[PDB]
Amino acid sequence: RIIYDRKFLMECRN
Amino acid sequence: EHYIKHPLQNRWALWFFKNDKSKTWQANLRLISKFDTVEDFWALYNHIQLSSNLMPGCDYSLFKDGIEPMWEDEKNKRGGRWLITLNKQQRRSDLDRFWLETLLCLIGESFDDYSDDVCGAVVNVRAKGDKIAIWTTECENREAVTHIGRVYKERLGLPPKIVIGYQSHADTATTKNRFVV
Ligand SMILES: Nc1nc2c(c(=O)[nH]1)[n+](Cc1ccccc1)cn2[C@@H]1O[C@H](COP(=O)(O)O)[C@@H](O)[C@H]1O
Repeated sequence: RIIYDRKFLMECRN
Repeated sequence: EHYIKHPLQNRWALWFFKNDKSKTWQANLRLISKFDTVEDFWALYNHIQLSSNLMPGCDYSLFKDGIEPMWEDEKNKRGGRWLITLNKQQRRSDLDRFWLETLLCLIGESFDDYSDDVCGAVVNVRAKGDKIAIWTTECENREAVTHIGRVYKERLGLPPKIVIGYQSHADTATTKNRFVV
């Protein structure tokens, strides 16, 4: 299962 | 890892709804774009209007590819939604925040084994009061629906005072809460 933290996804925004 | 995009568990499809009373509800639903990586999600989100900036009567819907954002879908017609009801002051403080948070819960697969019970989510921009909702596949799955609501409410950071309802689409298409959290 592929799961991402909120923190990882926000760090990707730019 | 230097060059490969970060894949999501699912391909997701973003839809836009604009009310045109001369058309069937369904024909007002238009596909924006699909994406299956973290990077591609941000490329899409970063170039589109914030919900608080849409005309009243518009929706955004993010659903798993193959599941239409309508209660007629095989995967929706037995289900229901966890519903967040906003007043007009929360459009300012909460709407855009709450919605981004909802997408991150979908794409990042935030509900353990019950993320498979998630179909998608919709934001309704309305003059009378905005709404955000997560749709799940089976209103009967007490543990699935119940787990999703608990984690969703935590994720939105809503206080014990706020109580949110889950309504089956069967009830809606005819609204009482099967569950609250
Ligand atoms: N056939 C069909 N019609 C839908 C649908 C839908 O999935 N299928 N929806 C979306 C919907 C799906 C689940 C729960 C509430 C609303 C709204 N509508 C129509 O929009 C009206 C306003 O719904 P709203 O989208 O503003 O919540 C509703 O009474 C229906 O006539």
